[PDB]
This record gives sequence, C-alpha cells and structure tokens, in this order.
Amino acid sequence: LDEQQRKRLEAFLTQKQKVGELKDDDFEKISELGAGNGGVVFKVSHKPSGLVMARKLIHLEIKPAIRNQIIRELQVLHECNSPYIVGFYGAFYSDGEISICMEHMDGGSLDQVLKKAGRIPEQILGKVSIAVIKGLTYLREKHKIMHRDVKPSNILVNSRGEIKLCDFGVSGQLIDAMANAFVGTRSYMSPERLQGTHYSVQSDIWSMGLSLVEMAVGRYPIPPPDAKELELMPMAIFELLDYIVNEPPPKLPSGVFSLEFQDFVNKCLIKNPAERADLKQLMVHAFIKRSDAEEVDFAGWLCSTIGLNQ
Amino acid sequence: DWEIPDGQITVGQRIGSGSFGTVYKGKWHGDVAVKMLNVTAPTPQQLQAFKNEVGVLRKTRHVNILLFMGYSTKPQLAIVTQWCEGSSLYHHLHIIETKFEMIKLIDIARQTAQGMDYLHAKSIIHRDLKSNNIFLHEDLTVKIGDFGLATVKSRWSGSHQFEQLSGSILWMAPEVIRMQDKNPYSFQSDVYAFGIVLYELMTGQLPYSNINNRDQIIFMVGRGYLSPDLSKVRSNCPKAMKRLMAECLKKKRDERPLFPQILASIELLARSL
Ligand SMILES: CNS(=O)(=O)Nc1nccc(Cc2c(C)c3ccc(Oc4ncccn4)cc3oc2=O)c1F
Ligand SMILES: Nc1ncnc2c1ncn2[C@@H]1O[C@H](COP(=O)(O)OP(=O)(O)NP(=O)(O)O)[C@@H](O)[C@H]1O
Ligand SMILES: Nc1ncnc2c1ncn2[C@@H]1O[C@H](COP(=O)(O)OP(=O)(O)NP(=O)(O)O)[C@@H](O)[C@H]1O
Ligand SMILES: [Mg+2]
Ligand SMILES: [Mg+2]
Repeated sequence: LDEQQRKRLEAFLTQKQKVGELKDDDFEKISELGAGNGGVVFKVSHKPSGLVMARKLIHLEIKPAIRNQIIRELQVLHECNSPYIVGFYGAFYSDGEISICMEHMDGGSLDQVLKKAGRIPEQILGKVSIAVIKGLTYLREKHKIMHRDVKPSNILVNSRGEIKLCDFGVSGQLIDAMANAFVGTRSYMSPERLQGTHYSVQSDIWSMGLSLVEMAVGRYPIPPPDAKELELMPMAIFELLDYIVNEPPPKLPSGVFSLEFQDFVNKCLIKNPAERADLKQLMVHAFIKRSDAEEVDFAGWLCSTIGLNQ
Repeated sequence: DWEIPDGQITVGQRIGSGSFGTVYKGKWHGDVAVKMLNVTAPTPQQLQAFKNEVGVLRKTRHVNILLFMGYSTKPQLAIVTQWCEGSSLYHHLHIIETKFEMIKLIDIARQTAQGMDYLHAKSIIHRDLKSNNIFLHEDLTVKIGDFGLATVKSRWSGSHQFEQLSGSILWMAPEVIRMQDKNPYSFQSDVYAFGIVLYELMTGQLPYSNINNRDQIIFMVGRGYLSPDLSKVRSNCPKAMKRLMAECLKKKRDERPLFPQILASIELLARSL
C-alpha cells in the first residue's frame, strides 16, 4: 500500500461521507454506460453532493422477503476498501429495481476497451494480471469471499491508471436470484464449477486466464482459432460448456507471446483445479515478476485507445 | 394483411423485457400488450416468414389462449396481443406467494394442458412454455401467451434461421439444451416445460433450488446428470399427479406423453378427489 494509493483510498472515504441516504429523487441521469443481461448502468450525478457515480439497475422478479435480504447483504460492500476493488457508495431498492451505486470508472470495462483495441499488448496484460491477482487476494483474505465471475466485463479501468474488480458474489441471495436468467452466449466458468461445487479461488484463476487469452488475441478462445485464422494475426452455448469440460484447454499462439506469458496462462488453464496454480504461486511467477518491474504507461495507453488526450 | 399502421397504437408505460422483446401497455380499441421485438431490422426473407407465422397465430381462438391481435412494422417491428389483468402464474407462485387450495392448483394445471392441447391440435409448438407466460385472468381462467413465433426468435443469417437457444433454462428440455438435432423443439419439448410448470405448482419452488450457477444447470441438464428433485413435492399432493409430472420430465423425449393423454390424466384425478 504505497503513498499514492493511500491518498486515493482516504480521498474516497471523504467523498463517501458527503453521501447520506440514497434516494431515487437525488439523482440526475447524465448518460448510459453499458447494458448487459445483468442490468443497465447509467452515469448519474448525486445532487445532494454533486458526486458523479455509476448506477447499476438490476430488475429482478423476486419476492420482497428475498429482495430486502439482497439489499441487506449488499451492505458488506461498505467494508470492501482496496485500490483493486471498485468503490461502493450504497445500494437501495426503488420502482421495482435494485440500484447499486458504485464509483465512476471513466475508462470502462476491459471488454469495451478490447473492442476499441482489437488486441491488448502483453505488457499491458501484465499489469492487468497483477491487479486481478491482488484483487482476488484482498477478497480472499480480508473478506473470505470468492469472485465467482471474473471476466473482461468485470475488470474496470480509469484514466488514473487504476485497474479494479467489480460485480463479485458478495450477496448469496443475489447469486441464487440471478440463477433464473436467460441463457448467455459465452461462459467463463471453470470446468469444476460446470460439474459441481467449485475449488475456491482456484476457479476464479481459470476465468482470469481465459479472460487473458481472449484479450491477448481479441477473440473468445472457445473454440480455439480455426484454420489460418491464427496466422491472420457460431458454437452453441451447451457445446461451449461441453468443450470446456471434455476438451483440452485453450492456449496462446507459440510465436507471438513470450514464454513467460504462455506458461502463465497455461498454469491458469489446467483443467484439474488442484494442479492449477493458486494466488501464492501466480504472485511469484516469472511473467508477474517481470511485468511488475516494467514501467509501462497504462493510463496513457488507455486514453490513446479510446481516443482521448492523456 | 394483418398489419397495423402507425398512429393507431398508443404506446404507454414500459412493463419489462423477456427472452425476445420488451412489452409496453398500449391502447388499440382497448388495452393491448405491445411487445417491441428484438429483431429491429428484419430481412425481407425473415419478414415474409414472420407474416406467414402471424397468419397461423391469427386463426387461433381458444379460451385458454391469449388473443393474438396481429403485428406492426411502422416505428419498429412489434407484436400486439391482448392485455390481461392480474399477475402471471410466476408472480403468484414465486413473488406474491398466493395460497391456493389443492383443487385450485389442479384446476390451473387442467386449463393449461387444455390450452396446450389446442395449440398442438393446430400443430403449433409453444417453444417457451413457463409460468411467466401463463396469466390468471381475473383469478379464474388460465391464459397462455408468447406461443409460437419461432421466426422472431433466433436471429437470421440471410436465409438460414437456425433455431438458436434463447429463453429460460429451467423449462428447457435436455434435447433442447443441447441443440444438437436442429429441430429439438417438438411437442415433447413443450410437454417437458409443462412438467416443470407442474413442479412449480406442486412444490411452490423453482427447480434446482440448491444450484445457483446458470452454466452448471445448462451443462448438467443437457448431459442428463441433473434432474428436478421430485422430493420437494408437498405432502398434500395426489399420488396420481406426482406420477404424471415424472412422465413429462423424462430425459429422452420419446418417452414423454402427449397432451391428449396428459389432459385426460388431470381430469381423471380432478374428479376422484
Ligand atoms: C457467473 N457467476 S455465478 O456465481 O454463477 N453468478 C454470480 N456471480 C457473481 C456475482 C453474482 C451476484 C452479484 C452481482 C451481479 C453484483 C453486481 C454488482 C455489485 O456491486 C458491486 N459494487 C462494487 C464492487 C463490486 N460489486 C454486487 C454484486 O453482488 C453479487 O452478489 C452472481 F449471481
Ligand atoms: N462503473 C462503470 N463504469 C464504466 N462502465 C461500466 C461500469 N459498470 C458497467 N459498465 C459497462 O456497462 C456494460 C454492462 O454492464 P453489465 O450490466 O454488468 O453487463 P455485463 O457485465 O457487461 N455482461 P452481463 O454480466 O452478462 O450482464 C459493460 O460492458 C461495462 O463496460
Ligand atoms: N399480454 C400481456 N399482458 C400483460 N402483461 C404482459 C403480457 N405479456 C407479458 N407481460 C408482462 O410483461 C413483462 C415481460 O414479459 P415478457 O417480455 O413476455 O418476458 P417473459 O414472459 O418473462 N419471458 P418470455 O415471454 O419468454 O419473453 C412481465 O412482467 C409480464 O408479466
Ligand atoms: Mg458485469
Ligand atoms: Mg410472457
């Protein structure tokens, strides 16, 4: 915890104190940010305090007993205070929708940045891997919770060079309420979880590796690249799940990326969760020791990719 | 030409979105339901197949079937059906927690199979049967909606509507989950979905209540490893009803009975009670 991070952490608690009870009338809608199948997110201004925050709106059709429990369980996010976890202002329910208010990350998710970038450099993914590993560690030690949903759309970045996790399973009732959702298109779900209860933070590490491969090549790696598609450098949802379980895991191309990076993602994609590397081993991996020593300008690379000045 | 022009449909409050559209409460010689479809720019090959399916959905008038009033293409492609008061069956069982008698529960299962039997008699596969698409009109008659419409579900290439998998996974049959048949949707796939609806009525819960992973359900149900826990059927439910539920939930589709047999079963235990 360096000085520039302790400065920013303490600065967030100060603006957070300026926010009291969160009412729906206290917000003015500025612009829409994104819309997955979880909910829709807006950039809003909190009029009683002028703070600009991101407001996620989840519309669940659950009974009020389960819903009031979700709001109660989400208040643990007031305790999550790390430079690798997205800030949390307060959650509430109104007009048939749960509103989770979190800090605004003007860079967006890495899933959006990947679209504007095509591919992401290995030197940048080195810093992203450090933040995800540090983010999963803080959730594992200081709160004993998993993330359960590591994917590019849950890794958030901003213009100040920060990389943070969000949308992690903190509310057990919210996790079970989301289980009655429509089918998605792609899955980042570790093969053990697809088949029965997870192997703790190991199962989050698989998703990080699968997210790294997708951002490194600019394409969802299931199934792996076809013919000459790799030298150029519509599967069903059930077949993707059957592939992850009963097929060899994906891998980086052998010629484009360093061996330290190729071995890093290969230790993260071992189909056996026990043979898979844990946070202790990945923290001292060769690719991480190197990428941590490199002085890469992440904030400048981000604003260049989006089209803004640095 | 069952098409409705512009300025005729007063679009009002936004209600919500589902597997293939967003519903608004509209006005059109009375309250209607306007579902703005997710296929905004249809292909002229997709458009003619949609008009063809509306023609079949048009000639369907049954008491347990929501009235299909046609479509519109002026602002965007949409669907106009009858607006029904009260809550859906999903709201009653899982949100409001309405406490029906066992007689009323069996009666809901009878009218649902009755309407489904009419749809199959006219050779229409629902493809999306669930308690969300079952409304209790004035807390008496059952009304099934969101039936058919296989062409506005699963986006087109240019001329190859490959049946694509969308909807709620809790009601999808295993052969539907796999999509490895390219015509997995069948009469028995609707029968299976009807079996899950029976599980809702007889247990008061949704299936797989102890599984909170979406993709785990998709994989294990498609692999035959996972099945609804029939132990959760409440004590006061008829034995003849619990056996009928298990016949609709058979993993292989050819073992599932058809609705002429299902409706006959329900009315038999409806009398002897
Ligand atoms: C795909 N994984 S799963 O386990 O099957 N399903 C789920 N996985 C993870 C999680 C959930 C549920 C869930 C969501 C979606 C969530 C979203 C925003 C949020 O607010 C927030 N604010 C600041 C920082 C970080 N979050 C808190 C949240 O807590 C939750 O429990 C699954 F439902
Ligand atoms: N705090 C934020 N700041 C900037 N952009 C955000 C923020 N939160 C979410 N977004 C964007 O909003 C979009 C939708 O978010 P979301 O509602 O969680 O769906 P998703 O996570 O992308 N996919 P899914 O989880 O399946 O619904 C994402 O692509 C994000 O890039
Ligand atoms: N004909 C209707 N009359 C009144 N309310 C309706 C009607 N159809 C749908 N609704 C409501 O509109 C909302 C969304 O419905 P809908 O778009 O059909 O999603 P869904 O039924 O839950 N899933 P799906 O039908 O497979 O797309 C729900 O609250 C429904 O109860
Ligand atoms: Mg997300
Ligand atoms: Mg419906």
